[PDB]
Amino acid sequence: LKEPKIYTHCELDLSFLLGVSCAVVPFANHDHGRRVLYQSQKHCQQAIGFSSTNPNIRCDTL
Amino acid sequence: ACALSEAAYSALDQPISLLETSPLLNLKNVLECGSKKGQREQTMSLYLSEYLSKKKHGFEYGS
Amino acid sequence: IIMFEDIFVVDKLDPDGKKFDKVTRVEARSHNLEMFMHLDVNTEVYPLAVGDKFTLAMAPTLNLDGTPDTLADKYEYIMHGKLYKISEKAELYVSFGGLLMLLQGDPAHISHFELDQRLFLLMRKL
Amino acid sequence: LEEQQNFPFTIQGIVPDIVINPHAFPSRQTPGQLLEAALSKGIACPIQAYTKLTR
Amino acid sequence: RKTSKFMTKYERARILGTRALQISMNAPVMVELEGETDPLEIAMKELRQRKIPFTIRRYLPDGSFEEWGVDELIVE
Amino acid sequence: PPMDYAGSRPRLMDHDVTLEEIHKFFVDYMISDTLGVISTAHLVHADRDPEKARSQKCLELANLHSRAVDFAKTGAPAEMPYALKPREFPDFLERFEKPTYISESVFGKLYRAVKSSLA
Amino acid sequence: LPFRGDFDGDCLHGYVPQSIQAKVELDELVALDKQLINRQNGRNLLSLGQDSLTAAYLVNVEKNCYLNRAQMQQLQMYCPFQLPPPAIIKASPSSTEPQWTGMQLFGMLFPPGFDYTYPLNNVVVSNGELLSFSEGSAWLRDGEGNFIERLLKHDKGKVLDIIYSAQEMLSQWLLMRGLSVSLADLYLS
Amino acid sequence: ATLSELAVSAFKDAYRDVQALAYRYGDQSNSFLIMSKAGSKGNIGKLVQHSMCIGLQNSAVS
RNA sequence: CGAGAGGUACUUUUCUUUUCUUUCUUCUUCGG
Ligand SMILES: [Mg+2]
Repeated sequence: LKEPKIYTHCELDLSFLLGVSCAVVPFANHDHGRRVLYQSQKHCQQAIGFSSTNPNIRCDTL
Repeated sequence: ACALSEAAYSALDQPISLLETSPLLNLKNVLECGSKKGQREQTMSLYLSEYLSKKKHGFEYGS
Repeated sequence: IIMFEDIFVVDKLDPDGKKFDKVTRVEARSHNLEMFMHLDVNTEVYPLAVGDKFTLAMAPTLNLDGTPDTLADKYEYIMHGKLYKISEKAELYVSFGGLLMLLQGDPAHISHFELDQRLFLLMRKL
Repeated sequence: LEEQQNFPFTIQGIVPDIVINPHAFPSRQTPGQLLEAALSKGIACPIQAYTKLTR
Repeated sequence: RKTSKFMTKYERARILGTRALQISMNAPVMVELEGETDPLEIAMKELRQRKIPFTIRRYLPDGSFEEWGVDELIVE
Repeated sequence: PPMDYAGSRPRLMDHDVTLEEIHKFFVDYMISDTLGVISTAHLVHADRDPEKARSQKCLELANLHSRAVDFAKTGAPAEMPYALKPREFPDFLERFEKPTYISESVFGKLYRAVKSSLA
Repeated sequence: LPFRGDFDGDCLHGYVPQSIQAKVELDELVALDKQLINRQNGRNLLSLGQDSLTAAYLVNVEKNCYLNRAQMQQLQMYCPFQLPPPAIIKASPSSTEPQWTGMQLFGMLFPPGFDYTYPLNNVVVSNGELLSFSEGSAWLRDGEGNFIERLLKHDKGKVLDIIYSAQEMLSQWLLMRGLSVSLADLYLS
Repeated sequence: ATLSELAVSAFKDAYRDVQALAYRYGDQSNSFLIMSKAGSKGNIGKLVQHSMCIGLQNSAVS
């Protein structure tokens, strides 16, 4: 943006063109396109992590 | 039949280009070739004679 | 005991480098016998430049008092291998457990070597 | 599940936690996991000025 | 009895399976066993020593058959 | 068995000669004229190569010679290719500038037989 | 490779036979000792994996990483056959111990009556001794003239423990060496 | 469709000399070159996309 | 007991020597 003033528009960041599960993956343009599609879709929903800050008002199956 | 089906599962199911086809579809069209109808294509393949090679570049001129 | 003794001098290296971390197939033409030689020498352990001379002995034993399987300790590059091909301007084909040798010379200098025999390789850089 | 005494240990005494095969890298074509590891290593080791660091 | 002169593996695996079921049902072994309790180890020795009274009715596709013997056949 | 005898196809124009195409044919006869190298390359490729005058490098040169001697008749050049020049001359030549080599054929023996006579 | 799967979460279900007539004919026609020839192309069914293939390539193409006596006698504990001659008496004027080449370590898996010849990689085996090899592949992989197919054509009675001993000894040697992927392999300069 | 079919094959044989640069610049102790020459996992086409350039990217669908 | 959903599950599965050509401007051959 700095040297040519022929644009009249600019983006905030180039990494904001992806989803919330894909823009948090580091080096996402370095990996293969088939391998980031696994992590951003299937491996992000099956990864055990945080559940809830209140497990007393939650009676979910699992 | 097992030796053909094992080559049928371990084959590329994606076409190479728009003119050619996949190696799986090429095996399917060869194995299922007794449909006795379809698409009215009827591709032929003609050859050249032996006496056309007596001239300089005779095969290219004949073809 | 020794059936071959000559004074070799090298002329060519196959990688022709310093720190290739591989084996180097040398090319050594000999004086007063007109004999060519191929040999894989570990340069990183036993250094060999291009231009230096070295002797070479080839004895089937080492203890120099008979007993075919006190020792010869006047050399620095003692190896051991087998001769598997005498397919001849004769030429030998000796493999020292993976390192190949090709002793190609006149047919009268190399005639006492039999087939599928165990022989050593003695070398010293003068 | 290997014991701690059988792992290849670093000179600082740091044993690895999860050992993966090198053969999974040329087939799956995943570079950037090694880059993430080299970045997170350089973050966590001390410098013998921690500001202006590539985080 | 002029078909193959050699015992196939498919008939051998059935002869041994019949002999193991016979020995497992407390039958007298025709071969002298020397320190063995598995019926398959007795059945393989009986097959290799040719001391078993079985006959193979090798059926033909035309409708007839050729009744063979185990001792007439050979095992490699 | 003999070789072929029919040459290249003739080139017929759709108009008459305007006395400039003869000038172009005379000037372009100097270039693309490899008639001086075919008989030399055949004589060296028969000396250096066994089964002489029957290998493929002799048959292509024998075809190129028959195509090059018709260059005055029809307008088809020879086009001597690369990887066919010998780059080494035998003993029975007067080329004392090229890196020559001792000929082992009958031509080297006939060249040495006159040096044995003029001694 | 017969199962055409990997350790990936991929399940593998088994069937337990109950009668003895199904148990006798199970290890006589269906077991791995009977499924030695690949029925599709006539070659061998089992071959080397990836770690064993890489450690068999690296033990043959290096030819400069020599082993001593204490490493050779440690690696011989997984090999079925005996110890060869050392073939390196002195590699240096300061060498105080006989060393062992890499191709003599791979030659301890072959029987003494085994002969093998691959002309594309200059592989010459004579009297159970790997004598020559120079910058070649596909003689250790699956092919028409690999050494596993010739070992199956040789005896076909004691090859299932030769492949197991090779997978043990090459995994010990590759652990003694160490295979890794760093950023210098990605940089390629 | 035919001009792309005669150009994919014209790129894939001229890329064989571009793929031949991993043996000049790469060392003999490279793990990808070892795993590609051994035939265990991968080839030189994976190493070229890893290090130098991805190359031709085309699809067979219109 | 049937329907609807999401999930595990085909991973590279066939690129070939990595040594292939630029040191170029060089006698046409026979007989009058
Ligand atoms: Mg899996």
